Amino acid sequence: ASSRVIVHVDLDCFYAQVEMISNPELKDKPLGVQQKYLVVTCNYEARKLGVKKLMNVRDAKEKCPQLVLVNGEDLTRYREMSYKVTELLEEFSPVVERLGFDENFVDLTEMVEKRLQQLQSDELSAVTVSGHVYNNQSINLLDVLHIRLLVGSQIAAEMREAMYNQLGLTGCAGVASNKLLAKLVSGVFKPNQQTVLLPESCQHLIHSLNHIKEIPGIGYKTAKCLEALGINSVRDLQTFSPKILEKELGISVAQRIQKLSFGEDNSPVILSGPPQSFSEEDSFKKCSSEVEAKNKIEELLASLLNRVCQDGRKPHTVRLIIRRYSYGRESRQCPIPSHVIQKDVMTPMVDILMKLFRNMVNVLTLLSVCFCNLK
Amino acid sequence: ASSRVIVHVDLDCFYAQVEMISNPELKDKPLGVQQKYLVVTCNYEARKLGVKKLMNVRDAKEKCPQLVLVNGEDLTRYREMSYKVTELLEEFSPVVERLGFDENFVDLTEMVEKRLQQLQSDELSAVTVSGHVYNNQSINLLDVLHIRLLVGSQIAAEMREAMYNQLGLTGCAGVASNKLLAKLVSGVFKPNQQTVLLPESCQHLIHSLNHIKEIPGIGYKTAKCLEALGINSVRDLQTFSPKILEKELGISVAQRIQKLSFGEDNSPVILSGPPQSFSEEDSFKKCSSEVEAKNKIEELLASLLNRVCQDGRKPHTVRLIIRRYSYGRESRQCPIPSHVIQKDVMTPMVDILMKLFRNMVNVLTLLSVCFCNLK
DNA sequence: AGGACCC
DNA sequence: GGGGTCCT
DNA sequence: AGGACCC
DNA sequence: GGGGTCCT
Ligand SMILES: Nc1ccn([C@H]2C[C@H](O)[C@@H](COP(=O)(O)OP(=O)(O)OP(=O)(O)O)O2)c(=O)n1
Ligand SMILES: Nc1ccn([C@H]2C[C@H](O)[C@@H](COP(=O)(O)OP(=O)(O)OP(=O)(O)O)O2)c(=O)n1
Ligand code: NA
Ligand code: NA
Ligand code: NA
Ligand code: NA
Ligand code: NA
Ligand code: NA
Ligand code: NA
Ligand code: NA
Repeated sequence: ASSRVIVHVDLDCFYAQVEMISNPELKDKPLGVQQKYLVVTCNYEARKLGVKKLMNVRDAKEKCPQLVLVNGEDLTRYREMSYKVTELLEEFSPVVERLGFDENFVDLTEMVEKRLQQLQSDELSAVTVSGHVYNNQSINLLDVLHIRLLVGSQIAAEMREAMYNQLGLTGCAGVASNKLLAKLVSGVFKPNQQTVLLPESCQHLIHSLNHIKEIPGIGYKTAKCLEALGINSVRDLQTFSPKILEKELGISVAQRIQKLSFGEDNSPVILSGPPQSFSEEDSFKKCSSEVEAKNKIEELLASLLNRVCQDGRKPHTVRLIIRRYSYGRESRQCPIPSHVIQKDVMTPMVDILMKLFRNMVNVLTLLSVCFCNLK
Repeated sequence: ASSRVIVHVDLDCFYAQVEMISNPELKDKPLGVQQKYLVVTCNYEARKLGVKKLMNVRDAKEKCPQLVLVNGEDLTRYREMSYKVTELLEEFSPVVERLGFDENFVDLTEMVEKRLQQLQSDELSAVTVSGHVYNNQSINLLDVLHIRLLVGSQIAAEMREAMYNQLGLTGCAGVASNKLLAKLVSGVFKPNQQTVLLPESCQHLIHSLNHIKEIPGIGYKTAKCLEALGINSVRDLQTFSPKILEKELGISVAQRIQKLSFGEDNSPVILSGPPQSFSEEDSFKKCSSEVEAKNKIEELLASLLNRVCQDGRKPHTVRLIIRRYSYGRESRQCPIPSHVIQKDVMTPMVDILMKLFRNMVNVLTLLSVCFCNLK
């Protein structure tokens, strides 16, 4: 009757798990993936040693200091295994929303309902859960809603088995009645495990968070904005005057995060499909030097156009983005001339981006190109 | 081989022509439609007396000063006859782009081609033009392109006959090979006439303009921006250094208006379909007075919601817009809560718009509401 | 959210 | 004036 | 064009 | 870090 069953799939240590598949010799050698001076992520064969995501190399390294590092500044292989996952999930139900390269929501409502359509009266008593149940809560085989959530978790365990048999990947699921809760209950047991949340334990999940910043939807800026007003817990946010919430953020944000704080989230799962933009990015110590920076720009374009091509679609807008020292980024944008779309192409393309460059740079700590408006 | 046939349909004195249909007694009584202190438009039974569009009432009136005026601040009847026109044109070819309440582009390419598909070798010599030919230019019955443009104008004359037999409306057409030129050649003979432009007279059309501001695409601001640099004629704009054009407007605008200045326009005719927004607007002497201005806002909402309803679709964003004395307008915007979409509705709606109001008004010459993001 | 354009 | 469209 | 969010 | 999404 309008209650949903959503699954939130979230792969373990994604990048490190691609590097290990490519290079067995890194199988339980404690592994971190390197981008610039950061350990962007590391394997659980390494996490125990107090090595954390986005930890300094020097820090990550003093700990360990044989832990092993691979460069992961080129995201090609990760983007490619990432879409294989969504594609796999799409085979179950077509409505798959990506969050990042490693998270997916699937709306399982239509599938739970078909399955249960499909059972005799007896085989209805023997419906079992698969994996964890949040807060060790008792199942009631007569609660139409518990019955679905368990069938949910049966699907999830199938999605997980398949991600492993078909892509050699392990990870987590959370089943629950909306995206917020599903995203939250997928982390309870890590790393290669899954959890289902029964409606009666919703407040327990929600109140188990220590910081409002842990709510998907509330950011760094938002949080410190609430902290300023004296709102630190989920309950502070629950009990707090709508009128005061409006006087800081707008009725847009104010009414939405308050729902979030109660565990209430109506957003549907959206079909991501193909991406709305391809971009490429380079970051540095400084730069400033028109001509190489034309280089740096040349580099991004060569790689970008390869990617954009295969897709099949074509993009009708280019973007240039920069950063100074000293964020705090600045962008210029323009359409991509008709005849230029047909495809030669780099030559005329660089001219573009380079005027675009001059419109904000006279007399730089990052450069990046984006193609968007894909048709 | 990739050359198009576009028709640009543009109704005479649109509003005044709706008022005359509703009220015969205004048939050749020299008629102007009034909005506030302006004559927004007047009939040709009145234009000869040097009465012009957007002329003061006092001015429009000293001239004439029995000319007759009707209020046209409520655009309901005009919007309704307007869509009947597009709908009529849609019956010919489905791809109709609106410009305003009174202009339409139809791409006739597929239809000219079918018709000519459809003629015997003889009946190909007897293909005649219908209406004017721009610059009295000779037709060459062996130029595949003249042949189409004439078939174009045969369609246009049918569209016009039909607008008159079916809606009692008269107006103009221009046929030509792109939107820019079609829009330009439709005005050559006014008011109830049509013109076709053969490719050989394109420069004659283009150079017959006196100000660049007369090019559809070049505005008030743009123009005075070029005037500043010493570019006043179409040819000044033609011959003028791409590099200098970029240093004022961007490679976006710079490369596009230069094409325009040569008569070159690749933009396809786009299917407008249903509108992307409904708005309502009120303008005044001053205001300032929270409570009535809640009135003024109440008014717009009552009318807006009526309109929005019938459509069938529903809007997921509301907008509030204001203006000060003293443009120079200021807007706030927010989504329209899920449960509120279902539809009661004014009550919760006003609260919205009124906070939105306070976010820019402390301690006003126009107020208006917009619903957009229609799904 | 503002801003360029078009009627 | 009283509306619209797209782009940034 | 910038800005909030997410990985 | 190196990417993404939507909204204003
Ligand atoms: N700010 C961020 C956040 C994440 N990632 C990357 C690194 C991870 O490999 C990956 C996917 O996101 P997760 O947050 O799920 O991080 P992990 O998958 O690495 O870890 P885990 O499941 O162990 O928590 O994308 C990144 O580069 N920069
Ligand atoms: N700034 C403007 C421009 C136009 N209109 C209105 C008045 C006209 O009735 C109509 C349609 O546009 P046109 O520019 O074609 O103007 P007309 O149809 O009035 O006149 P005409 O064909 O005689 O030139 O919309 C308006 O209200 N405000
Ligand atoms: Na399957
Ligand atoms: Na968060
Ligand atoms: Na989220
Ligand atoms: Na017809
Ligand atoms: Na113009
Ligand atoms: Na135009
Ligand atoms: Na468009
Ligand atoms: Na969306």
